[PDB]
Amino acid sequence: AASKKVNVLVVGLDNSGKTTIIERLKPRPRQAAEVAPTVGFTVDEVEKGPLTFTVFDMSGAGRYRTLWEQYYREADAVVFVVDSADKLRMVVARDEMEHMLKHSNMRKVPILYFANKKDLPVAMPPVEIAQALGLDDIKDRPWQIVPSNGLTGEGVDKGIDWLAERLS
Ligand SMILES: Nc1nc2c(ncn2[C@@H]2O[C@H](COP(=O)(O)OP(=O)(O)OP(=O)(O)O)[C@@H](O)[C@H]2O)c(=O)[nH]1
Ligand SMILES: [Mg+2]
Repeated sequence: AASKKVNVLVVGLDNSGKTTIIERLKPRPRQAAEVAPTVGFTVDEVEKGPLTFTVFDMSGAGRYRTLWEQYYREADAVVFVVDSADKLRMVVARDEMEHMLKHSNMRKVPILYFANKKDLPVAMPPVEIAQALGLDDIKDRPWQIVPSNGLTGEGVDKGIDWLAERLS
């Protein structure tokens, strides 16, 4: 096919803004007014230049986090979303991130980090989120961190463009 099919796995803690950011990737008439917490996971297909993303929108709730690893084997890229305003759980985000990295089915595929909710005045800056998560230690793998506002889409294209370049 003329469109390259790639699997994009979207993870991160509950309430980080995963589902909301994916809505920004859909055609405007297809975007949802409101989103609720994800139950288990759902799937979306989004066209992006020459690529067709099969998006695995995982719940970030603790009861569903064991589902994430069922989709590492076939993931071609990862979008790890973080609530920039949630300083308290950065260390939890980090723990889940490391379990993902160490998993024997996760290959060395690109990771896009969204520092989501940049609009909130309590938002930690991307550089500090990078420090809390230990991202500079990730040397075997392309990665990038971009601040985003999932409500407006600000930063979303910038992050996705970087990811698309990596998968083309
Ligand atoms: N202020 C602000 N709110 C946001 C932003 N992104 C998402 N939200 C809001 O944050 C809440 C959580 O967003 P979701 O997209 O449901 O988060 P999620 O990561 O998919 O949550 P789970 O499915 O439970 O894992 C929703 O009320 C969103 O409207 C943002 O960038 N800024
Ligand atoms: Mg969700």
